[PDB]
This record gives sequence, structure tokens and C-alpha cells, in this order.
Amino acid sequence: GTGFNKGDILFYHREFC
Amino acid sequence: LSLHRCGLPREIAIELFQTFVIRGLIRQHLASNIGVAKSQIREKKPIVWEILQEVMQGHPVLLNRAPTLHRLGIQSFQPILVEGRTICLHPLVCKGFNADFDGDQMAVHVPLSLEAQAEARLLMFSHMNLLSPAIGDPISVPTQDMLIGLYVLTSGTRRGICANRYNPCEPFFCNSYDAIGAYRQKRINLDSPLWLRWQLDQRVIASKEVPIEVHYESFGNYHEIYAHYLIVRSVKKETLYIYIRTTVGHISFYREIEEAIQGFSQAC
Amino acid sequence: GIQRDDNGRRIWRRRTLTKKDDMLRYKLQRVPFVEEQVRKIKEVGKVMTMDIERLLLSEDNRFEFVNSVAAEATEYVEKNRDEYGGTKKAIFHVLSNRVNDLGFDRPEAYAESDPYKPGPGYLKEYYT
Amino acid sequence: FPLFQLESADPDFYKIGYVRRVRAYGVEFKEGPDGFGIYASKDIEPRRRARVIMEIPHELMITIRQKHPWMFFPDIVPIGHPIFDIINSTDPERDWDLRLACLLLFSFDREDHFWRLYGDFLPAADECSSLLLATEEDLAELQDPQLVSTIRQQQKRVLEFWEKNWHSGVPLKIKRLAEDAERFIWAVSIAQTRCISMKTRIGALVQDLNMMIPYADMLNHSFEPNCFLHWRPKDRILEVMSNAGQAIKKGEEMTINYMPGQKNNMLMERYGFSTPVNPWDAIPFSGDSRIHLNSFLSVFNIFGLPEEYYHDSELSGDDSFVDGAVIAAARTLPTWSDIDLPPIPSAERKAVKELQDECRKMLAEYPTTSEQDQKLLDSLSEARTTFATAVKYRMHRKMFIGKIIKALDIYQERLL
Amino acid sequence: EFWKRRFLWFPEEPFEAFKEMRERKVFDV
Amino acid sequence: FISTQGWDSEMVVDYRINEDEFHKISLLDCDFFIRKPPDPDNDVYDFREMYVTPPDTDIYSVPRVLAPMPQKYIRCAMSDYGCYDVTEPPIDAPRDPLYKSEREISKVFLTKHYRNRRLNDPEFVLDFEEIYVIDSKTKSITRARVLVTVPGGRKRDRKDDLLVIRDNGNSFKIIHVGERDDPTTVIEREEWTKTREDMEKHLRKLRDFSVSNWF
Amino acid sequence: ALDISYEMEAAGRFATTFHFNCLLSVQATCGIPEVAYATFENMEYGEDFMKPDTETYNWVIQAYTRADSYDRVQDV
Amino acid sequence: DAGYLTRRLVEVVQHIVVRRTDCGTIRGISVSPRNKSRMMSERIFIQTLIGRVLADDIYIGSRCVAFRNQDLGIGLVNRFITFGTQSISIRTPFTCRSTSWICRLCYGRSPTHGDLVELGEAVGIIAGQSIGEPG
Amino acid sequence: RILGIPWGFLIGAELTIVQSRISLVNKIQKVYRSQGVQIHNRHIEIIVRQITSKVLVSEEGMSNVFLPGELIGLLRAERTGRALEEAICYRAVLLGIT
Amino acid sequence: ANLVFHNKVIDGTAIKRLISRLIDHFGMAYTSHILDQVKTLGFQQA
Amino acid sequence: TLQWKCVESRRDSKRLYYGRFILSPLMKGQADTIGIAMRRALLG
Ligand SMILES: Nc1ncnc2c1ncn2[C@@H]1O[C@H](CSCC[C@H](N)C(=O)O)[C@@H](O)[C@H]1O
Ligand SMILES: [Mg+2]
Ligand SMILES: [Zn+2]
Repeated sequence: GTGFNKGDILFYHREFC
Repeated sequence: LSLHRCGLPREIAIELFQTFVIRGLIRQHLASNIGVAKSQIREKKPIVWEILQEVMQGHPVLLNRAPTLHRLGIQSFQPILVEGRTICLHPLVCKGFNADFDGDQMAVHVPLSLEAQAEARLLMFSHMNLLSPAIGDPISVPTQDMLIGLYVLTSGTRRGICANRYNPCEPFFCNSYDAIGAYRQKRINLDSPLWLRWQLDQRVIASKEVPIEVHYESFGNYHEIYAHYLIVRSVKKETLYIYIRTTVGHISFYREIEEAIQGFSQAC
Repeated sequence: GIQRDDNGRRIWRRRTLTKKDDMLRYKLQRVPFVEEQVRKIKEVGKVMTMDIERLLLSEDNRFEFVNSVAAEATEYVEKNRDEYGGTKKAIFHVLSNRVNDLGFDRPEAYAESDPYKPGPGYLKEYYT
Repeated sequence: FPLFQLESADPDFYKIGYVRRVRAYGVEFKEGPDGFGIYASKDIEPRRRARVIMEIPHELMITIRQKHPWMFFPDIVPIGHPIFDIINSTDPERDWDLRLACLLLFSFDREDHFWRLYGDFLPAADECSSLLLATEEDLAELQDPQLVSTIRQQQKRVLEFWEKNWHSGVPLKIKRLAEDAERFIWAVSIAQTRCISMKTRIGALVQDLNMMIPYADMLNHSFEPNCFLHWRPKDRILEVMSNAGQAIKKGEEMTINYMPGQKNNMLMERYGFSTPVNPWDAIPFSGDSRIHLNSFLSVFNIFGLPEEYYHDSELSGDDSFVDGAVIAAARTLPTWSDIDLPPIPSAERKAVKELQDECRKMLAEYPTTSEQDQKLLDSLSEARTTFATAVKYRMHRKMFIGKIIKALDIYQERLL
Repeated sequence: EFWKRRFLWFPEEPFEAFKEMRERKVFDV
Repeated sequence: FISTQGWDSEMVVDYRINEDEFHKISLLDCDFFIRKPPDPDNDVYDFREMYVTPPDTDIYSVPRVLAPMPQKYIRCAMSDYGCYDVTEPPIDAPRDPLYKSEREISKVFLTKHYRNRRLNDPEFVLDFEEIYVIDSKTKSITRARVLVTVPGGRKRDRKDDLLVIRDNGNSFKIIHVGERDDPTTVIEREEWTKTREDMEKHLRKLRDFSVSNWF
Repeated sequence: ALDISYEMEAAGRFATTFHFNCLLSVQATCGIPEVAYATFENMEYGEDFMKPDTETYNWVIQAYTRADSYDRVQDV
Repeated sequence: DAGYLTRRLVEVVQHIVVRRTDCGTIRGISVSPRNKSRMMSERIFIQTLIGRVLADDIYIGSRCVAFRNQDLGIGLVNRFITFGTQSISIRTPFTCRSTSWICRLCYGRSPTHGDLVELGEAVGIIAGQSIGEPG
Repeated sequence: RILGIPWGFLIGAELTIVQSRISLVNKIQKVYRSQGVQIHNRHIEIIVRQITSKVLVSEEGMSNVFLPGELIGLLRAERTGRALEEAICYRAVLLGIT
Repeated sequence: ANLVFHNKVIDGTAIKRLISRLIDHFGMAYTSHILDQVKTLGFQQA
Repeated sequence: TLQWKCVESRRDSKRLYYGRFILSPLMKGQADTIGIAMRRALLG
């Protein structure tokens, strides 16, 4: 039954502007 | 009751669903802690029953009669709160349980985990177990009182010497609703013969026999008279009228099944 | 098959039945007295039985269906614990969502109440 | 306040299906001058899973086994019928359409069969776009000797089969199926243009079938479709499913992929049409002048492996230029790749100039242009469907070459 | 091969039984 | 064209006729062919050349004739005779039909128009004294034994007569339209007769039946 | 390898005799014949592309003949 | 006595579960309608054959009317009876290549669910309960 | 005596078991049909298959593969019959459900 | 609903056969509602 | 207070009207008597 078959770049690097 | 419902006494329901009632009490801030909730449950406060009725919705239970001879000896139902101290059981599931109401008792079980509730709802409910695994015959078939009612309903007219004292050398209704309305107004009996205008295809079970008598008119129209229906045909036109000789009982049975099908279709 | 009627409009032949089907007249008729029946079906929750049968028409194995429904309900309860257990049941929500995913509109988790309850405190007494 | 503020199909077309358990959800049938089509009657909102659009019961189809022996599902052919003898003598590999044509004629002659009614909505001999109905004049406008030869061979095969099996001495039940040759030719054209092949399980039997499916052959072709066919074995129903999570707006046509990875020539041979945005079309280059594949893909935002090129449609924003034609160009242009070796722009300029020269030579080889072909189509008033089909085919090929030219131009422009 | 040659209600007669098994497709050469 | 009158009753001809000039009458056990002279109404029949075949088969055979046949073209009205076969076929596939109704035609009556008048004629009446019966079981064609009870004899008002067909299409009687019987009366007569005989058979086994009365 | 094969079959590509033989090449040396026999039973009663070949029979036989305990002559 | 009988019936087949789709067997029990010792009752010939999976192709002349690995509907059985089909080869529990489990094809259609039996079904306990229940 | 190497034991066991299964189902179905009980043939065939699935190694067949009197499966016995000629001697045995 | 029109009698055998045909044609969800309606009709006429 | 209200109304066609009405609060046994009398009055 139901038991069958076992059931960070790009940051701190932005454009300074 | 519905075929998928059962009735539980207040005491059995409050015992079985006690933890869920405690959760319902605490969740809506009506109980400070578990102990206060249990004290409220012991006092039979009127708000305990609202929470019990709320938490019993959608939570199935398992019924079981003592001599479980096959798998239909335990089935799953949707519990509802009923007055008294007895378990309310549907009449059509008694044959599967082999139960009659002369002293029999049943045990009730509550699936707790979501997996068990899903199993009970999707595998053990009565509306998906209409066939017996032994041979494949239906198990929820009307019996006894219902069978007698259907037999009386579909037992047609008295015929022959049981209808007329002497050798014979009936109303016409536009639709079945007119016939049933006339029956309600005591104009006709349950088994008195009548002619019903038929505007569908020939679908009446009858003996495969030629007409008793054909009344052919010189203008072209001819009437074919069978044992249970009259058919009017013409050679000039393609018209074809059908009148069924029946009773209010056959009409009622056919309309009951047809309306059940149509209402179930419309509800979805 | 191309033909323009001198004004830029293209004239084309419409397709028609051009034949008799006796199943049309006899089948497109409606029963008029099932209002109470439909209302009672909705009240007791047989539409969910129809939905459950419909969902299993696309499942090769029903045990796998039950396991998947239970897993989805478990995810529902884990993500939003407080929303379930009362008027909203997780398994009913899963069933309604799976029916709604087919494009068939259903009330959420088949949650319904009685509009005719005469104020707070009154409990319906079932007539056995 | 409320007070202050293509044609619909014949209702009987859907009604005859509806009374026989055919259900269409959220879509309506519309008929235009080109032909029948299926369009969303409202806004098909995107759900988590695929949405059910249509449901066609198995009993309304005309299906035959794709592999020997020939068994029909549902079994409409009686035991001992000569039509089975006609069917059973066909070549198992290439004569699949003849068997379906025989089944179509047999069903059209069957009184209680559904296709006797549904057959009145099939395109007629003057409305079908199949090239089996094209004459020598229409084939002359394909501007492709190979396709013309293929069409002539197919017509010869069909006519030979009809002459072989419909001679004088055939019984009356067979002669009335196809009194004259063009009836059988139209049957074969309908079979070729509307057949659907699929692997279906019926009960416990799994097999491939060639199927004439009503209400599903009305779907039109697309190489970027919003719908697909799924067979439901438990109740023997074919489902038309819209793609999961793909929003569809009101009036948007519902389309399926008739056959993936097939160029316009195969589409013309089988379904009698072609599309200008075919992402599998080929143009034979010399191969001496080559461009950089990676730069070409990155400029037009074409991602995925060579068999799953797809436009992202996000970085472009509004660039309608990038479509299946650019994908086909990337799949057919001579390209070189050296992992991470960048391309020198100077060589790219020379390569694209040579490729544009090749494309312009190809355009010059055609007697006419694409714009004049469109003008001829607009001014056309007394031509067959196959005539316009051939004109559109050559116009689409010219459009593809021009798109290649413009893509090379913008690629060399954006290389800096 | 010798046993295959010799092999050529189920009846009590052994060779009739062999022929029956061949006809009922119980066993064959 | 050909004259089948006086030929064999159940022999198979050695050619395939053209059905475009014939009346194809389809019955349960055979398809009946009668030569059709051209006419806009298609109600004109030529009985000199007739053929009978098994249903949907082009192996033609001359039908058996049990009575003299017309020689001149006569306009006739066709009406079939048979029963309905409403069965409950086994449900094999999904959505298999719950019932199946078919019209089993066993007899076809060909009634001559009076003086071969047309249907559109305002003076159109049917001649019930001229009826030809086609039988599927015997693959034959006959003329009906018509019994006339309405006063008038050979000359009368054809508008006031009514034809009654009983006994499996074998009894033909002409009565006045005024004395037409109700369908209820016919059904009740049959029921009364059958139930009276059944009751007399049931009571016969009692040993005081010989000294008992009906009432 | 087993995790990747499960993920491959989840993605829509079913395992063939090649992947099963690769898995059996490690199971045959675990000292427990039942693991290799479970894999073999999965292969034998499956689809046509999962059917065992000579290498599969060799792996299962090697697993059984080099077992730690109990007699495996009947199994072989 | 029946309670004791039922426990032993469930016990012997409690481990039988549908665990494979097709064991791959080629054997098939032969069913014959005509026997020269008795005129077979068609009613028995039907109810036993319904739901069985054919182990071999069935032919009428040069036409195949029923294929291998095909569920036997009631329409096919009547067609077999209507014509002169003397041999029918079906897949039964006697033909499965295992005594510890059974496959879907060797079992047949589900006794209650209409379609073919599903994997993971404890058909052994259902078999034991079905026999011992009416005892 | 007619057939020697396993075709003696293999065919003998096959013929005995095939006949046993037919009669075992018939006797059980005859008893229930006499009482009006309707049980499908599948349920009985599930029970009988376990009754008729074993063979008994004969008292003279001695090797290192099987010992005389050992209860082995029918399929295992026939598979070892084709692969070995080490006195694989067996006869079909009917076992009760206990 | 293409239901045949019974016009003779509904006994125990007929109702059992009718329900089985309804399950095959309509399914167990439709037939479960038909059983509930027929149950009331039989009780109401008894 | 005892009041009544129409809770549903429809017109499917020109010869088919439907309506549903309510009456509350009522005492035990009154609703059945009122319904029986009203149904008899409506029907005849
Ligand atoms: N995308 C497309 N553009 C032009 N024609 C198409 C098309 N997709 C399909 N067709 C045409 O439609 C046919 C498939 S049947 C589709 C419906 C058909 N147009 C009708 O009205 O009956 C094919 O013969 C093909 O010629
Ligand atoms: Mg009791
Ligand atoms: Zn098996």
C-alpha cells in the first residue's frame, strides 16, 4: 500500500558613481 | 445521514478530539494554558462544543464492528455531533459491517498524523468502496425496506381480469411533471395507468414484439399500438410522436435517478 | 477556395452541420427542481468526493497520490502552522489547490459555514 | 455606473462533440478565411501545473496500430470486411496514410459513426492546403525541384494505390467508399494533414497509434507552442494541456508543435504549410567564412545547448528582431569555437561580409523578391490554396535569408 | 535430441499425457 | 429492363444490377429491390423486375412471389412493420452506452395511392384494397388479403375508411373511421384475454373446478 | 553514484543495464549478497533496457560466491 | 472452525504483494471452450476469463483480434465464443515467475478498482479474507 | 523410466503439479458453488499456488547442492536441473496451508 | 444521462444489476449519490 | 421577533420561477406544522 517502495560577489562592488 | 457521514456522541467526540479541542481553545486566546483548557473541558462549558464542532470538520474517523471478516469491516466516515449517547450509522453500510440495530456496538478511531488522515480520507471512505473485493459485486445495495418501497413503486398497473370485471368488448399528460402534480393533488393513484408524451428516443424496456394493432388512415397517418406505447407516424411527413403507457411510480423512479445524476453534475 | 468580392473582402464558405443528429434535441434539456438537491450536495461536501475521483483519473498509482497529498499538506502546515486546524484543513486545501490548478474554481479548502446561525453560542442540533 | 458606460464557429460543431463528452475549457472555436482555429475565450491564468484545455474521448477517434499487425481502436471494421483486405496489403513503413484514408472513407460510410458528422467540418478539396491536391502550376511556384519531385512521387503513389484497389470488380460496399480517384486523394490529404501519432496505453496494452483525433486536429502548429497533448489512460481521454505557469491572454491562439525539429520543406510535404520563424531551417553555405558562435549567441541572448536554443526574452526587453529565425541562423551559419578564445573583430567583418554576399547571391538566384510576393498575395483573387501556399513558402525562405543578413549586420555592429 | 524424439483430466497413458501437454501448451520440445 | 416475373423463386442472377433505378427496401434479414421508374416524388414502383439480397450485399437474387404482381406502374406509399430492440449491452469501455435501441423491421407494406394520385394532390387518398407485403424472414413479396366492412362496396368515399392490421401483419380489415378503437381498449382486450386464459389454466388443477363458477 | 542515479531518473532519464552494472560493480564486494540480488531482481523483472547481461550475472554470481557466511551453492 | 480456517488462509499468502509490472513470463494457461466430453456452459467460460491478461495473440483468419498483454474484456470473450476460437492463453497466478510476489499482468484487473491491479497491493490478504469470510 | 536426465523429474513434476492445480481449484469451487458462495478464481489460485510450489528432494539424490528430503521450490529445482547433473532428483509434493 | 426507461419491475436482482452498470458507466462518485437518492425513495414509498 | 425573508430567487425561463424563503425564530414543533400547512395550501 502506502508503504510500498519505501513510501557574495556583486555586493560591496557596485559602481561608485 | 449521507453515505460518507456518521454521528458521534458528545462524550466520545470530546474524549477522542480532546487535544484538538485544547489547541482550539488556546489558539483563539480563550484558554491561558493547557491546564486551564482541560479544566474548561471538564466543566462542559458551552464554548467547548463550538471548538469541538469546528475541529471535527474535515477530520475523519474509523468505525469498526467486532467480527472483522473482510476489509469492509472497518470504514472511514466524516463525524458530526449528534445528541444522545449512540453512534449514528448510515443504513446502506450495514451489510458491509454485517450490522443490525438490535444491540450491536462499534469502535471509533481517530487518525492523528496527516498521513493517516490522508489515508483514511482517500482510501477508506465508503463512496470509493462500493464494490466487494471477493467477486466485485456492489456492497451498498438497497435492502429490505428500501427494496420493498422500490418494488411497490415500480409494480405497474393491474391488468386483464384483475383490472376490469368484464371483457372490454386513461389520462394523457404532456410531461412527467404534470403527472406527478396530478398525483400530488390526489387526481390519480400510484399504479393507475396513464399515457405520457415522450419527446426523447425510444428507450423503454419492453418485449420485442410487433404492434398489437395498426390503425392506418386513408390520409396517410397510421397509429401503431404496442403493449406499452403508442407511436404515430405519417407517410407525408417525417413526424413521429411517442406516448408511453405507464404509472406515476415508474415516472418517479426514472425521475429520481435522472435528477440525482443531473444535480450531481450541476453541483460540480 | 480564395475569392475576393471586388472590395478587398474575402468571401469564404461557412462550415455547417448540414445533417440531422437526433442526439441534440433529446439531450440538451435541464431538470428544473434540483435546487435543494444541489444545495444539500454542496452543504454535505460531495463535490469534494467528485474532485477526489477526478484527481485520481490522472494517477497511475493511488498510493503515490495519497503520499504526495500528505507531503504537500505537511509542507503547508510547516510553512503556515497557525492557518490550519480550525476552519481550514491542510488536506482539504491541498485538494482544492490541485483542483484549482486544473482551472476549475473551488472554494478554498472547501471551507463553508452556516449563514443562518442565530448569533454566537447557538450550535446546530443535527436531526438523526 | 454600468448605465453611463475571425468569426465564431458554428455552434453545432462544438454541440455534437459536447453531447458526446467532449469538453473545452476556457477556449472557443473560431473560423477565419485561413481555416479553423482554437482561441482562448478569456484570460487563461497561469497555475502551478498544466491546465486542462480540451478533453476528447477515445471512442470518437479513428486510430490504427502504427506497427504490424493492424488493429483499430476502437474496432469499427467488422470481421471479413474487404476494407481490411485493402488495408492489410499496404507497405508497413511508408503506406501509413493510405490505411488512415481507408479508415476515414469507411467511417464516412458508417451511419452510426461520429465522423460522418464531424467530417462536414474538415476542409474540402478546394480548402485543404496539402500539396497532394496541387497541380503542376502550383508546384512550379515552389522554386524547389526536390520538393516538387517528392510531391509528384507521393501523388503517383496515391493514384497507383487507388487504381490498384478500386477497379471495376470491387464490391459495391467498396466502390461507394471512393467512386473516383480525387475522393481518395482528398482522404489521403486529410489523413496526412491531420494525423497525430502517439504512444497510448489502453487497459494493459501499450502501443503506438496513428490517430485521427477530432477537436484536436483543429489546433494550429507552432514551434513555440502554449499547449501540448497528454493521453489519459484510465478513462481513455486525450487531454489538451496548456503549459504550466504560462499565462495566456484573451484571444490568443492555442497551438501545439505538430513535429519538432523539422524544417519548412518537411512541413510543406506533410501538413502543406511553412513558417518564417522555423528555428530548424537550413541554408547551404560554403563554410569558408565563419563567425564566432559564442559572441553571436551572447549578442542576441540565445542560451542553452545546441538542441535547446531559446531566446531569454528578458534582456532583450522589446527586441522583436530575435525570434526563431535568429535561432535557425545560429544553427546554420558557419561557426567556430575554441572554448574561451575571443574573436578578433577584423576577421568577423570580413566573414560577415562574405556571408552577406552569399545570402545576396541566393536572393538573386530567385527570379522575384519577397515584397513583390507579398504584393502578389494581396492582389491575388483567383488562385488555389496551394498556389498561395507555395508563394508563402518561397516568401518565407527569402524572409529567412534577409533576417540572416540583418542579424549579421547587427552582430558586427554590436561586437564592439 | 533422443529425449526430444521420445517425448513425441490428463490421460493416464504417459505418451498421451505428453501429447496433451503439447496441445495444452504445458510443455513442448 | 429485365422481366423477373415468372422466373425462379430463390435463384441467384449472374450479374450486378444498378441500384440507381431501384427502390432499395432494407429489412432485418434482406434488402429488397424494386425497379424505380423516374419521378420527382420517387413514389412510382415497377414490380416486373425485383431482386432480393442479403443485407448490404451485391449478390442479387430474384425474390419469391406468392401472388400476382402489378404490370403497369403504380404509385405507392411505403410503411415498415416491426419492433424495437432496446437492449442493455455489456459495458466494456469507459462511457459505453447503458442501452441500445434499434428498429427491427420485419415487414414492409406498399399501399397504392387511389388512382395513382400524388401526395400534393388535394384529393389524395390511400387505396387500402391494394397492399403488397414484403417479408424479411421468407424473402418474399405477397398481396394483402383485405376484408372490407364499410358499406359501399367497390364505389365509396375513400376518406372515411380506416385500415386495421393485426396478427403479425397478416390480418387486414377496412372499417369506418367512426368505429375506431382506443389504444387503451386494444391493450386491455389483449390483457384480459391472456389473463383469463392464464387464470383458467391455474384454477383447472383444483378438484372442485368442475363444480365452480367464473365471476 | 546511487544518489546521482536517483536524480537522473527523477529528471526523466531511466537507468539502463549500463548504470545498473556500474552500481553492481561496488555492491558485489560488500560481503552481503542480498544487496546485489535486490539490484539483480530490479533489473530482471523490469523493462527491456534494464534487462541483465553477462556482466550483471557475473557480478551477482561473484557477490554470492564470496559471501561472508551461510551456504550459497543453491543460489549460484 | 471458519475462524481457524481464515487465519491459516491469510497466513499462507500474507506475503503476496503486487511488486512488479511484468515478470516477463511466456507461459499461459490454455482455456478451451469446446470439449468433446461435455457441452461447456458459456456462463462459466465468461466470468473466469474476464479481467485476465492474454499470454498470446489471438487470430481470426489473417486478422489479429486480440493482442498479447491485453486485458480480456467481455466484448472480446463474446467475440471468441461467436467464432471458432478453440484456444485462449491467459496469464494467471499459476503462471507468474515467483511464489513470493506477483506482477500486475499475471494477476489481472483489480477486483474493485476496475482497471489493472496497482503496485503495492496486498492481494494475498484480500485472497485469504475473500475465501474465509463466507465460511 | 521413460525419460532419464532431468526431463524425467522436470516433466514428471510439471505434469503432476499442473493436474493437481486444476483439481484443487475445481474441488474448492465445487464446495462453495454448492452453497451459493461466489468467489473469483483468482483468490483460490493465490492459495493453491502456495500449495503446489514445492518439490521434495528424493531419498537417493545426495550432493553438496541439495540433501535428500529437503523441501525446495519448484522454480529453483527446475533451474538447477538445466544447469547441473549432480543428481538433482525431486518429486512434486502437496503441502497443506498449515 | 442516457438512462434506459424501466417499465416492468425493480426487484432485488434488478437493483443490484442496475447499480453495477451505473458504477461502470458513471463511476463510484456519481453512483454514491444515486444510492443516497434511491435510498430515500425506497424508504419514502415503504 | 418573528420575521420572514426571501433568501433566494431565480427566473430560469418565463414559465419557471424559483424562490426560497425563511421564517425564524420559531418554537419547537411550530416549523413542521407551518411547513405542512403551507405546502398543502401552495399545492392545492
Ligand atoms: N501555423 C500555421 N500557419 C498556416 N497554416 C497552418 C498552420 N498550422 C496548421 N496549418 C494548416 O492547418 C492544417 C491542420 S488542420 C488545422 C485546422 C485547419 N486550418 C482547418 O480549418 O480545418 C494543415 O493542413 C495546415 O496547412
Ligand atoms: Mg445485531
Ligand atoms: Zn507474473
